[PDB]
Amino acid sequence: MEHVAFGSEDIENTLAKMDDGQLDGLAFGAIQLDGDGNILQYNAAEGDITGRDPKQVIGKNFFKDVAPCTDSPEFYGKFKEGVASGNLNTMFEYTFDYQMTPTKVKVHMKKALSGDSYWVFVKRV
Ligand SMILES: *C(=O)/C=C/c1ccc(O)cc1
Ligand SMILES: [Cl-]
Ligand SMILES: [Cl-]
Ligand SMILES: [Cl-]
Repeated sequence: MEHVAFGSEDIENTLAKMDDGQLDGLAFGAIQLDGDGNILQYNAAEGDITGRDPKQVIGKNFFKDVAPCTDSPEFYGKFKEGVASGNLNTMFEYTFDYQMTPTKVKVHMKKALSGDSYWVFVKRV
């Protein structure tokens, strides 16, 4: 286990240092997206929540291919506003329901430290 709490103020500094193996040690789901919504990183805890295989979703587009239920003003709309503004830090509850049992989660989206990358963090509620 890596000891990082969901919603920590400086989480993007802490995560900047982790390779894929370290990301898999987090207590919550973590997805790293580029500015277009393509998946660069996808950890084991997220795959436990959603059933997706972390190795197979890398390189897919989160909003178009993997998670169409997030293609909406309430999720994707906030993401694209943050990408265009260059800043993003929002936390909200959502239901994941595409090809899975509907699962209520808390979502935290935050701009990463490195250039054109954005984090999506996920835990059950
Ligand atoms: C809605 O379609 C959500 C799908 C989804 C959310 C999060 C994931 O990690 C994978 C699929
Ligand atoms: Cl919380
Ligand atoms: Cl980073
Ligand atoms: Cl999969």
